[PDB]
Formats: sequence, structure tokens, C-alpha cells
Amino acid sequence: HMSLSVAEKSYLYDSLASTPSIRPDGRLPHQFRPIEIFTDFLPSSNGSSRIIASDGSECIVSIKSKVVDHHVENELLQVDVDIAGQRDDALVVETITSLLNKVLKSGSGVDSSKLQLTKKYSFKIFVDVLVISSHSHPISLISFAIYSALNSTYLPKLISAFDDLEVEELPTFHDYDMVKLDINPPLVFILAVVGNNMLLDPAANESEVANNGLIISWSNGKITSPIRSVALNDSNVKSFKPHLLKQGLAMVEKYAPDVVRSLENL
Amino acid sequence: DRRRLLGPAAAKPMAFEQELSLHTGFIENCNGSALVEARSLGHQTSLISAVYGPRSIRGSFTSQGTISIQLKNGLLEKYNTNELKEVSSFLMGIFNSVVNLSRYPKSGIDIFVYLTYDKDLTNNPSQISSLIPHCITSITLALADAGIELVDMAGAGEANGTVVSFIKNGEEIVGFWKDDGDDEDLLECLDRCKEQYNRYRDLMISCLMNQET
Amino acid sequence: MSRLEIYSPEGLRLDGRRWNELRRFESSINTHPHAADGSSYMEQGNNKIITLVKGPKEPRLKSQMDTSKALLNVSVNITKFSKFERSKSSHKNERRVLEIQTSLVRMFEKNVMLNIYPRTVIDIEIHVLEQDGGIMGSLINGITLALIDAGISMFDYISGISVGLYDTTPLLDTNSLEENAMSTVTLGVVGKSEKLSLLLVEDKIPLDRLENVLAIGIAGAHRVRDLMDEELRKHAQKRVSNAS
Amino acid sequence: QIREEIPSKSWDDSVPIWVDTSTELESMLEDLKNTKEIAVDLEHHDYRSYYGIVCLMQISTRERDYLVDTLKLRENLHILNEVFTNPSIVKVFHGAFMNIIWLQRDLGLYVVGLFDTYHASKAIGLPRHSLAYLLENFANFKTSKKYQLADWRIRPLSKPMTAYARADTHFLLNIYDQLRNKLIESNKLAGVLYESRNV
Amino acid sequence: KDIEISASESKFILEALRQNYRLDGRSFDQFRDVEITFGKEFGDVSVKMGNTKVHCRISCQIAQPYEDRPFEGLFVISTEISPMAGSQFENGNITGEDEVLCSRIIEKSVRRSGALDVEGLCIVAGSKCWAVRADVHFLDCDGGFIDASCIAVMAGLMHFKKPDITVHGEQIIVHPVNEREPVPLGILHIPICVTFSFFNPQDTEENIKGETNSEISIIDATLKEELLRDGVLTVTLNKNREVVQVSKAGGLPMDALTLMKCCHEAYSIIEKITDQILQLLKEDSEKRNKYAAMLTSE
Amino acid sequence: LSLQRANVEILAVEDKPATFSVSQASSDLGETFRGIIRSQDVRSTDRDRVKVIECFKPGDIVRAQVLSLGDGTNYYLTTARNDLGVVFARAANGAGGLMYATDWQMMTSPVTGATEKRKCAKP
Amino acid sequence: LVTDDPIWMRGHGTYFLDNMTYSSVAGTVSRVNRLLSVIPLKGRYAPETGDHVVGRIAEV
Amino acid sequence: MSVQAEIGILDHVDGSSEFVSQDTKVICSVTGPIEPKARQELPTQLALEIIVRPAKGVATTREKVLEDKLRAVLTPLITRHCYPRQLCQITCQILESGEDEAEFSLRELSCCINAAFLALVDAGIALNSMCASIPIAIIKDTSDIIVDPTAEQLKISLSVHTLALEFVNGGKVVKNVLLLDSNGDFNEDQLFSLLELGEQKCQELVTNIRRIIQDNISPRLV
Amino acid sequence: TFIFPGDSFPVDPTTPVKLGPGIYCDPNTQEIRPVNTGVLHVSAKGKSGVQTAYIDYSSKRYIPSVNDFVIGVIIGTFSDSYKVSLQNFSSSVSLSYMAFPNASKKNRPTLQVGDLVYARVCTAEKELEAEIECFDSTTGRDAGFGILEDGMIIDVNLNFARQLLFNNDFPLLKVLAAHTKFEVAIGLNGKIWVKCEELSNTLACYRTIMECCQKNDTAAFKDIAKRQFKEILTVK
RNA sequence: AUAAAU
Repeated sequence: HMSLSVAEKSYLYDSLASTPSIRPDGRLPHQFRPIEIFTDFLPSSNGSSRIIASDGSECIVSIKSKVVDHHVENELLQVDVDIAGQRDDALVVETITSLLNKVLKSGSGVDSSKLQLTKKYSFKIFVDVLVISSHSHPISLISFAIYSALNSTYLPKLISAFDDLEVEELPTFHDYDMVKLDINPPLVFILAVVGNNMLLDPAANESEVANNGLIISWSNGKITSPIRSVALNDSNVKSFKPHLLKQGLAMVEKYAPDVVRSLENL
Repeated sequence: DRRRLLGPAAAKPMAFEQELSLHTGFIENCNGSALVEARSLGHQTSLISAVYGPRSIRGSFTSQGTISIQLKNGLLEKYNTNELKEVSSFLMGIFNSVVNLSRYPKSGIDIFVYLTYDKDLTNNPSQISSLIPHCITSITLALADAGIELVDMAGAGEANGTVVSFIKNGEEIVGFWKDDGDDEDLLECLDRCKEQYNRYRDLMISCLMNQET
Repeated sequence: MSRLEIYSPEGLRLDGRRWNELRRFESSINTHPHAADGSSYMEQGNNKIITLVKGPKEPRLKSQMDTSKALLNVSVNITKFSKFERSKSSHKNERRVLEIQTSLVRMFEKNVMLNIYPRTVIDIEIHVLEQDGGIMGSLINGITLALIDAGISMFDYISGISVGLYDTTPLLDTNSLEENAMSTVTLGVVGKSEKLSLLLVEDKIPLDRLENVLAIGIAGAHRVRDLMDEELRKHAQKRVSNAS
Repeated sequence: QIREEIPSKSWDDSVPIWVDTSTELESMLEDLKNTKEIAVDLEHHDYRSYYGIVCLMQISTRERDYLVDTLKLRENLHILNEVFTNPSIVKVFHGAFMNIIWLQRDLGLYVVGLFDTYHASKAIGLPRHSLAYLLENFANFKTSKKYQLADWRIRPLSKPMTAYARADTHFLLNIYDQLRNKLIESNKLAGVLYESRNV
Repeated sequence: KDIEISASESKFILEALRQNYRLDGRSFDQFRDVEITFGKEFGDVSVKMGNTKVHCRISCQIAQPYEDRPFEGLFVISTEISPMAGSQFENGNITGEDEVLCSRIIEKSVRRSGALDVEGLCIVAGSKCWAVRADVHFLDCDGGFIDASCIAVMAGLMHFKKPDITVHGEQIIVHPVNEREPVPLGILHIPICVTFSFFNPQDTEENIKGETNSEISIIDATLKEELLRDGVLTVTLNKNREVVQVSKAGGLPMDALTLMKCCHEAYSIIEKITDQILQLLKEDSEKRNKYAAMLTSE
Repeated sequence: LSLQRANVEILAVEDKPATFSVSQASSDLGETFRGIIRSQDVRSTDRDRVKVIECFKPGDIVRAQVLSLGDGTNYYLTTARNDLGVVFARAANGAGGLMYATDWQMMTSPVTGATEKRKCAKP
Repeated sequence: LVTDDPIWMRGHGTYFLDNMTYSSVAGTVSRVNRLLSVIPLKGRYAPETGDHVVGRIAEV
Repeated sequence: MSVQAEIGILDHVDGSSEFVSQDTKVICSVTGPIEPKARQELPTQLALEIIVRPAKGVATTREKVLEDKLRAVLTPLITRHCYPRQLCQITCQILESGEDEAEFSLRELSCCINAAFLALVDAGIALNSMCASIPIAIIKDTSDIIVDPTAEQLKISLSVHTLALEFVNGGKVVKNVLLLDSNGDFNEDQLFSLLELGEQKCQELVTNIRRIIQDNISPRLV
Repeated sequence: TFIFPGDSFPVDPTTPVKLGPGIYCDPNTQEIRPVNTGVLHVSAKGKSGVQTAYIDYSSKRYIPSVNDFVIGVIIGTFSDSYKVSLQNFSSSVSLSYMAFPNASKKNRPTLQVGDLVYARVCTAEKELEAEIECFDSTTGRDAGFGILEDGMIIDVNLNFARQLLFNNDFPLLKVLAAHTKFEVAIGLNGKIWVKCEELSNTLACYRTIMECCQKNDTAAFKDIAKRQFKEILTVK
């Protein structure tokens, strides 16, 4: 996104590619920038969140539910990604959409048992993402918002019996009463590769000079798929040694619980 | 639809040892082309890669080249359009390190990869991950056949859903694709795909020598 | 299954309001400083609208450039989660939406001289987060606030209002249920005047009613206009206090 | 404030007043003291002088036109500062950005209360900023080029020349009325006074 | 492509409107006479207003209703512009400002207003429904496209007949026009569209505060008058003493009193137009058979 | 063809020691390299006043030498020397028969007897 | 309405009709000499003649 | 061959016409030469924008074929080298099919060719020659060659044909065959018997066409 | 004797005929053949050896030719010339600034975009942008070409405009002079400029010329002016 | 040398 001159980029590379790596800001290779998160502001929805970054990057997530027959509806969690002033079709949109749907699959990184109502019916979860503004790869930004939203989601409570095979009662839900959606949303961390250094939460200027990048998912206190290498820019993309890949996975594996801990506060 | 002939809209669709074959330069419509066919067990994959470029962009001030990759469904409609865009983004993240961009200022290279077929057999009492190393093989051949300068030969392998692309004789990595499968397969997949890379590399080099001869 | 009425003999509506009550109004300026030159977050009832004004700035294509006036663009994003029932498809290409966008442009083309920013472009991006009747009127108020925040010159305020009609008497500021129950009139009012920028009637309306309905709307819009001035001035007082 | 436009005095109605004695100048001064606005112009010569010299000054009231020998009265003209820096008397110039400099240099004269019709013309967005254009369309008068390239130094000044010296200010106050009024109407008057103060 | 108009024309027409004069020699409240010609087939109607020529064609085919509305048939209105009406129009430009407006005015006047009984378009609930289509063809332009189209759509729908149907569950034999006569489509009301153009006097002197220059407003402006207008207003009225729809987006800001006056003036026009339209429907209905009385059963 | 200049498109480029290098591109898109021949670069004889209509013609093939790159839009082309000018051309913008180069400022057609004024080169 | 004195010269941020002078923006009323203007609370930066600015090339 | 045509019926177009054969009624309009879009520009010749609108519904791939065949006829007719880097918009609005459009497009194509030619004449665009088009069909039992067949005749046909010839020298010399679109299967003897009788009725049509052109246009001239 | 395209030509091949509108000389076969439909007009001078011809045909799309009087509208200004379009959807024409009386490289003309100008086409090539000049040498010492002020412009087919400019037997200018004073500019590009002292008279002239353009009748036109100037009275 | 490269 950001446009920089050849001189500025080289200086940034020198600052960040140094053996004692220094952020232009001054951050450490594992320090995130401060974010603000709002939740439960959309009463029309079952759950909602709004995340604001330090560079003005803003993302809004909404959670809606629908009763479906899990015998015909394979995917019980659908992620939808959007950006105002941006066409839906764009390569970045579909890629993030495809990626996010894999991160939150029914039988991969999500306890889909908590969505089951009866033998025959279950709750389909629609996770709608709206990226108002972003200056870098918003994959990690969206991930934090989806997490916050799914941890403050409330679904209707069933009243009728849960055996459609025999008695076959029509799904009825008691008025007013609702049950909080107990689930373990995964997180998606993005890393930047500048020389032999690995940075958590790459800034805009940092990503521009990066040699490569990593997209690493996180669930149940361990590294999980999808794991994707990603070109943060397209002018300075280079191959990387395998030890860097193992360094990145190790880096996430030790700093993720700290992030989750700061994120798990109700 | 006023663009194509979709037919009746009230109707419904139908409801019910590694071996390689390489051929390049069989299309006179573009600057470089490649055919890749792989058969393992009951599963086989045949795809065609077409390269158009490098062609000048009017008014372009870019000091380097610009690569665009798009995957298409030739016959069987299986893979989602959203997923095709994702792989395309992954593929471009690879060849932007492979292709010597400094050679083509104010220019752009368009890469079309037609997935005409893949055959899948599943027994009854990811998916596109297996095709990825073949797409990389096809593109690297089509680019080298077209005359595009490549810093190194790009190749990859698929091990338990974990795809990783290598250059500089497996010493470094230009791409990494992990979906599902199992944990703690880091060291194993890196070694198994490195063998597939070296195997795919030599056959790719021999391919150019054969057709070029 | 249920049934419901419109206006009871007790003068009460389906939601509890009487015939002449405005919903809860909350207004908010400078909500997205790092994303736009001007921004506003509107809460009119359950309606939630983000409005972003980007400009005046250089056009991205020299082909689309006017040397006499700025180019004004408006894109309304009605999100798939704006209603109770999530819409499967996108609403962007919908002829109903194109008319809305066109309508809003026509309205403000006569309200900003748009002769003092030549060779520039003003892009207005709108995101409707939640919808509950009178969304057109709320769209108007969101743009007016955001444009002012951007320091873009305009002749006067444009306030938008929603009108609901039952039998003899219309109901001020209609929600979705009332909108469903009865025909509504959407009014664009310029400043404190009697002049309408936008007159929108999409359903059948007795001809006797309109003169009186218009009278109610204009009076209500004046109250809305007064509130908006209070909303910004009050914020300024609050901001100054925060600074102190 | 918008006011009815006062036309220029009819041509041949009055002779231009030649000012080349201290006495005539003092009379002229007493006269300008009685105006609410005056129009001013100069002629400048730079071929037979290193920096240049101010050869003529033209001043018009609503009633009369003055032509001032700034050669003979070089050391006398400073007394006009009473009127030229009196802020309650508008001084109307067209294309005066250089003329402001030269008044200073040569005569020690300053202007407080300037209205420059060039900025007026620009702010209004007239197609052409040329001074003659105004004469051509409003005074029905045809401008003449040729004398200017010569030397205004020679005397006595030619009768044809006097119109050209006469022409420059004879018409300007009305043009000021018309431009002023439209600027007020157009919400652009404040801008022109700002530019005029910068000049 | 931008049309070129001389500064002299813009000054001439504007000054003429201040003198209550116009190029085609009309009044301010006067609407150009509308000529309606029916073709051989039902649903074929040609509307002409001065030089303005529009043609509408009504068609229908067996289709299945939406899941949401199992009792309602399908109805769509097409108004795609073409370079035939003038090179100012781009072929297929269905997103332009004027195009989308016109498309929305007609839709809110006929579709949304429920001028057509879509409930009577249902053959078997949730299974088979008639799908009525109104295709408007803008043959040439001399302004007043919206007014021409509304007349064209309504005259066509009231003209139109749909093959008689016998239904027994899921099997229906559509009787041909040879076998049995076709059935006319149901109408709830007859909406008429009026277009108003607003102008500015640009005059130095007004004689009185009490009586003033005010605002310029004419009815059904020509192509030359449509380019010079500062405001656009379209009000749709019927003979039922009610407002179908009214669309004013921006333009020259006007009082609520002025809009009412235009609305009341339009009502006198839509009355004359509706009766005239019915008359030409009556003349064409009796026109079709040379021997119909000899034909009759009842 | 314009009045003060004449813009073209680059097809092939002459090699060095005849052989040529053909640049393959779509002529119905605009991806082909465009070049502009100035009116002063038409001929060394009378550089000031040159009638462009009597020199080139839409569709005519012109052999030239590029003085400079210019901007991204137009290359700079000169036909000042003798071996440069219109090589292949037809009568009436290509409607008539083939024409050949005789005089440097005259092109004739030994088929229909038609003669059109062009800027011809030397074999 | 800011003032009703027709003597004023209306500057930026204002507009007028006969004697009445109104505000076009939200800001503070400014009076410099005879020039009445309203200084906005927000808006785009404005280039004055002689300013020292730093800029990044957009197009050539 | 009792066709009827009118010329110059549209106001906001350089040229227009309305051709009617039997039921089949087509109105055509022509604007040009005018400024072309960049993608339309031809360095040396005139660019043709050809549009065909159906009587019912919107334009589909069917009309895209009607546009293509109509292009093959109009292209060599127009002296295109007279208008380099220029555009000529040609729009055909079929008002009445005069045939089962679900089965045939014969009469609509011929009527579009005749109407387009007339519109080009009205617009005053350089034409190399004249042109006329007729629809022809063959019967299932009788196997007779019927020129200008009715809709009912088409239903019972074995083959359908569109013939458009290029005429010069006062409409007496066939310069070339612009378009022959034969769908069906054929015998040689029938083809030339068709061409012999077809040429006669075509020549009679031109004579009638010349009469119509002179009668309408002469009052305008001095 | 109406003439149609592809019509046989009586004249012998050896003897040349001067080109006229409607007449086309094939660049390939060198044959002279009519391409327009209308009345053939031929002028013969001297006992033997010279000829000229053209066809009067109904066309409304103007094509610039040398020495043709046209009325154009200047949409925009370039570096050294005005862009003026004679007709809508028609190629732009190049008007030189230096193509004015008392021209100089220091002072550009005061013509603004939207002004009407009377002009003559100097150089008009088929494959090159056409050019017009404000002053035409052929007419006289003074062209009488200057930008028009106010008035009203009228669309008219090329035939009607050509008859109005070159034919003195055309009663239109006479029947209009019998009703009011008026000045008129006539362009061969099918444009007619009319201006009177009062708008009602100019409007009346506009309506007459339009009907005359529509009517194309000598008898009708005299009456037409009668009913038009009459109708303005009551309308007043 | 009285206002130069939309």
C-alpha cells in the first residue's frame, strides 16, 4: 500500500535487517502495536466486534446464526469478507476469504459440537467481515476481531425434543432465554522476514522492504494449519532458509499465549 | 445471461511410482507454453500453462516487471474460484523471487494456467494441495521456454498436505503451503519434498535440453 | 405465528410510541481521522451508519476530471447483516440501490456550490451497519455531518426524515414494522426552510394526507436540525473541556 | 456595499487638468481630499535611465482627470501621502503591482486603501484581464498601442497622447463600481482586498 | 461524448422562458399531445409525443414463482437505451445517472405501485406462474422519455392479452389463440408520469416584492430545454385522486407549495391522458373483429 | 496525421552488421510501441516550413532513425537523411494499387499511372 | 446568523444575503479590520506563498 | 415483393428508415461519420458499430449473429477509406418478427439489410454501390422455391435462405454476392432456377425502389 | 432526371469532368461515378473542351471542403488554436489564432468557449484534421466573419442551407424581410444564425425557418411566415 | 518592455 522512495526503503532495511534488529518505531521483534476492541454493539446480530489499529486500520465483524440441516449443509461456519470502496472480486479478498474459511472449518479449528441442536439440525454461523481501512495484510487484524466476536456471541436456546428420527418435532426456541456460544476461535498471526530476522505484527513500511512473510494459525495452545508463506510486497521477494521457517513457528509458539491472555479478558 | 448460453435456468445440474510427461513450446499463440502430466497410483493430473510476455505497459513507471497468475478450470468444475485466487496469490509470491524482475522495467508478464483435468479416486467404507507442485513445475518450464530470466529453477513437493517450494538446490525456500494433515511433520515434509524437488528439477532441465535440441 | 396492528384507539403504536415522537438520536463527528478527511457515525434509533468523506483530492484517472467543478461520488454499502434476516446476495448492483445513490447525488449537487474545488474529487463512502426503518433519512444526515467535518463548503444543512401514515394521521419517524404496515414519505429538507431537496414516495398515499404530512415532517426536521447543531456544539464544548 | 454605478464623465465634457506647478499640485491635493475614491495610473520610462523614471501620473476623481508632470514635480509629490495613505479614500489602480514600487522609489508615495481591478477581474473570472478590454466594452473606446514604445519624455505632449494618459483613469472608477458590486454579490470581495493589500 | 450547445442558444432559450416563450411554441403547463398506436399483436403499442418516439412490447411466458412469493407471478420492466435515440446515449449504459433515475421512476410507478395484479399471474401456487415482461424501446429522443415510457408500459399492459389456461394440478394445457380467446391482464390502477423542468431568470430587475420573478417551471421539456434546466421533477398521478409516486433529487430547491401546484397541474393532465388511453383501447378492442357480433355466444 | 507532427507505431528494428527484428504485438489494442515524427525532423531541406500532408500518409510504411527515447508515449523519429522516408505505400490511402519510389519527394505508381507526393528514401 | 451589518466584507467561511451574513462552516467568527470570516475547526491544509514544504512525487 | 419503406423518420440521427416486408417491420438509424472510441479506432478506415435489437426480450447471442451477418453486407458497401479514424453507428430495432423467432431469423435479417442500406443512403455516407436482400425458402412436399415466404410457409420448409446482392450500373449489373446464408440441404437444379427467377424479381424491386426514392426526395430538392 | 448511385454516365472517358459533391472518382479504377441520390447539375463553358458537375442530394452530415462557409462552436482552447465543432458527434476542426484580423503572437483573440463564429474552411483533407479561418480572401477585402453575438442558431439540412446561400430565387429571406428586420449568417454545414432587435421576432424567424426546413414548400413558406408572426402576437 | 508555454 505505502509508497516509499528507494532511499527510504534501504534505510528501513538497514534498521530492521540489523543483527540487533530495531523497529523504525523501536519495537522488539515480538512486540505488537496497541489495539482497541469493542464488542456487543450490534444487537441485531448474535455477536459483534470492532478492532482499531494504531495506524487507523479498522475492521468490523458480525456474527449471525441460522438453523440448518447438517446432513445437507456440510460447512457449518461461513466467513464472508468485504471492504467499502473495494470490489468484492479482488485477488486479496478471495484469498483471505478462502484462507479464513479454512482457519475456521467445522472439523479443524472449531468445536462444531457446540453448534449442534438436535440429531438433524444445527446452527450455521455466518461470520461477516468488514474492513473499513487497512495499510497492510489485514489477515491478523481480522483474526483478532473474529476471535473477540465469537467469544461474545449468544445463540437462541432450544425447547423442543432433540430426536427428529422418531418423534420428529419442529425446532422451537424458548423466548428471551439464550445460551452463550462456548467455542475456541483460532488466531492467525502474520510474520515478516527481513534478511535473517523475523518480526511479529509487521508495520506498513516494514512489510514493503521485507524479503518474505509467514501466515501461521494458532488454536488450542499449539500451531495449526493453515500455514502459508506470503509475499508482503512483490519487488523484494526472496527465498528463505528452512531454519527461518522453524524460527517463525517457534516464535509464535511462545508469544501467542501472551496475546491470547490479553485477548481472553471478557 | 445475455453474454453466454447458459440454457434453461429452471433446470438442475447432474446429481450422482511417480511418472511425469513434460512438453513445452506447443502453442504459437503465446511466448512460452508448457504441458505437465503426472500419474501416481489411481490419481493423475494434467494441466497447461500459457505465458504471454514480457509486453510493454503504456505509461508504466515501474522499474521492474509485474507478474500476474490466474488458474482456470478446463473441464471438471471442482475447485472454488475463491481457492483458485488463493493459490494464484501463493504462486506469485514464489516467482517474484524466481523471476529476474530487474530485466523487464515498464513491462508485465501474464501467466495463464489451465487446469484442464485432475482425476480423483476415493474409496468409500487437502485436495488442491497435490496439484500445487505441478503448477509450479509447469510455470517454471513455460517461463524458461518463453525466454524469461529465472534466478533459479522453481520446484516443489507435496507431503501429507504440506507443500514447500525450493530453489538453489533445496538450500532455501520460495514458498510454503500447509493445510490440515498432522503436526510434527516439519522435518519430514521438508526432506520428502526436497527429494520431489530435485526429481522435478532434473526432469525440467532435461525437458528444455530435449525440446531445445 | 403472530398478528399486529398499526395505531390503537389509545393512541399507541406497535412499539409503544405515540403518533409524534422522534426516535433516540445520537450523532458523532471525527470518528475516523486516519481513514478520511471527514467522518461521522450516525445512530438514529437502531440505525447505525458510518460515513466517510475522502477529499477533495487528486482524481485517480485524468480522464475523469472536471476543470470547472469537483467530482462528487457516493457509494452506499448496505451490509448483509443490516437486517434481522441476513441477505445471501450483495445489494450493490441492485436497481433500488442505484436509484438511492443517484437520488442522494442529485440532492447535494444543488446544495454545495461545487465550484470552488476544480480539478478535484470528493469520494463519499457509506457503511450501513444496522437498519431499522428510515434508512434514507439517516443516510442524508450522515453525509451532511461528515461533509462539514471535512471542512467542505456548503450552503446549508440538509436534514432527512421519515414519515408514516395511518388513516387520517401520519406517524413521525417510522421503523421497519410500521414501514411494513403503512406507506411512508421520505423528506429532504434544506436548513430551516420549507424547500425540499428530496421528496420520496414509493407506496400509495391518499392525496388529502400529503399537505398535512409534509407539515408534520418539516416541523420535525427543524427539531432534528436543531439537535444536530447542539450535537456538534456540545461535542466542541466537551472536547474543549477535555483539552482543559 | 453595493451602490448604483456612477458613469464616467462624458467625453469632451472636461479637459484633462495638467499639473506641473507646485500651486496646481496643491490645488489638486485639496481636491482629492474631498473624494471618497480616486483612480491612479503612471507612465514609466526605462530606455534612457538605469533603474527608470516616473514620467507621468494620471489621477481621476468622479468629476475630473489629472495629468501630473512627475518629472518637474518629483520632489513635490510626497504631499499626496495625505490622500494616498488616507484609508477612507479608495485608490483604484489597474495593474499597479509595479506602479506601487515606482511611487516608492521615485516620489516616496504609498498607498493605504488600494483596490486593484486586476485582482477584481480575476476573482470574478473575466475572460481577459487587460485594461483596454474594459475601455473597449464599457467606454466604447478604442485603445492605441504605438506611442508607448516611444519616449513619453518629449514635450509638449501630443493631444492624441493626452487621451491615452487621460484614457487610463478617466474610466476606472465606474469599472471599480461594477467590479466591486459583483465581487460583493459573488462572495469574493474579501479576497480582492487581501490581494490588494499584498500589492 | 458531450453534446455541444452554443452560448448564444443558452442565452436565447433562457431569455425566452422569462418572456413566457419556448421554441416549440407551447405553454408552461401544457403537455404535448400523445399519440397511441396499437400493432397487430396484443401488447404492441407505439407512443409519440411530438418528435419523441417510444415503442413498448408486452410478452409473457410460463415460469416458476420465487420461494418467497408462491402466490405471485413475475413482472419486469426493461428500458435499455441505444444510440438510435441519439449518439449521446451509450449502448447498454444501464448505470448512468439519468438512466438509473428513469429506470427507477418507471419501476416505482408501475412495479412498486402494484399497477399490475401479480396475484392474478399465478396458475398453480408455488409451482407455475406467468412472467409478464414490458420491453420499452427508445426509438428516438426529443425529450420526455419518462413520460413516454409510463404511457407506453401502461397502454401496453391494458392492451395485452395472455393465452387462456386450463389448470388441473401440475398439468396445464395452454390454449392457443386459435382454440380459444386470450385473457387480458388485471389492472389495479392507471399511473401516469409527468416531468417538470426548472429554470433561473438571471434578470437584474424585479418589479415588486409582492409579485416576483420566482422560479421557472415548464412541463415536458424538449431535448434543448432538458439540457438547460437546473432542476428535475417527476410526479405520477392517476384518476383516483391520489399520488402514485414523486421523485425529486436535488436540483433547484423548491417550496412545498410549488410542488403541490405542479402536482395539481399534473392531475388535470393525467385525467385527460387516462381517458384518452382508455378510448384508444376501446377503439382498438372494437377494431379487431370485422364480424364479432356475428361471433357472440352470450 | 496532425499538422505539426506525425505519430506512428514501431513494427521492426534494423539490426547491426539486411536483417531485421520484428516486434510482435497486437495492433488492435495499443500495446505496440508508439512513436512521433516531428515536422522539423521530416527533412534537412527547409526545416522550418514542411507540409506534413505532402510527406506522409495514413497506412504508409516509413523507415526512420530514432533520435531519442522521448517520453513513454512517443519516440523521436527523423527521416532527414537520404536512406530514410516512405518505403511501401499504395494509392489513395491503400485503396489503389502499389506505388514505388522514384524521386526523393515524389512517389509514382507504374500500374494506374497515379502519382502522389510523399517523402521517399533511397535503395 | 453572524451579523446584520451590510458594511462588512464577507470572507471565507461565510455567505450573505442583503444585510444578513451567515456561516457556511462550523468554527469561530473572525474579525480582521472590515473583513468578517469564519475560521473552520477542521479542514485541508492550505498553501501560502513562500511556505517551506516537503513533498513526495506522485506523477511524472 | 410488395415491400414498403419510409426514409428520414428520426430527428436525432444523421439517417434513418423503416422497412416493411409482410409482417416483418424493422426500423434502422445511422449516425456518422463521428468521433470513435479508442478501442474502435481504425487508423485508415471507418469503424462500424452495428447493433441489432429483437422484437421481444433483450438482445442475446441470436442477435449477435444478426449483427455479424449484417456486418458482412454493410462493410464492403461503404467506402470506408473516406473516413479514417472515424465511427459510424448503425442500429436496427426489429419492431415485428413476421416469423416464429424461436425457429427462424430469415425475414428479420433481410429486412435489416434493406433498412440499414436505406438508412445509410439517408445519412449521406459514401457507398461503393447499391444492395438488396430477400428471404427464400423451400417446401417439404412440393419442393418449390418461394421468394419472400410467409411465416406459415417457413414452418413447412426444408431449407431457408438469405440472399443479398451488390448492384451497379442503375441496378442492372450484379457486382458480387454480398451474403448467401443457406440453412438446410440442396439440389443444384433448384438453386439456379431459384437464382434465375430470383434475379428477375430483384430487378423489378430495384425499379420499384428507384421510383419510391425519386418520388419522396424530389419534392425536397429544387 | 433523378440520378442514383452506380448510374451510368453519358460523358466520354477521355474528356475530364470537374469533381462535384455527389460525384466520386474511384482511386483504383479511375472511373467517375455518382455515389449520391438526387438531381445532377452540369455546367458547360465555351464551344468545346471543359465541363463541371455535382449532385444536389439530401444529406445532413457535413463534410468539410475548401471554400465552404460554416458556422462552428468553439468548445475548447488549445495552445495555438481553438477547437471548434461545426456539428455534433463530428470530428473537431482546427482554427488558428493567427487566423484573425490584426493578429499577433503577443495578443490572442478574446473569443471564449461557447461563442459562435462565422468561418470558411481553408484546408480540408480526408485523412487530416480540417482547418478553418475567420477571414476568407475570396469574398473581398473584408470577410465579414466575426464571432456572432446572441441571436439564435438553427439546425438545417445541407441542401436547404446551400439553397439559402447560393440561390437568389429562394423566397425565404424575402418573406422574412416582409415581416421584420433581421440579420442572418448562413453556414454550408447546415447552420443558420438569426438575430433581431426583439426576441419575439427572432423566435418567429426561428419557427418559420424550421417549418420551411420541414415543409420544403415555396407556396407554404409565404403563408407559413404569415401564420407564425400572427401567432406570436396573440401569444405575446 | 503592460502581462509567455489548459
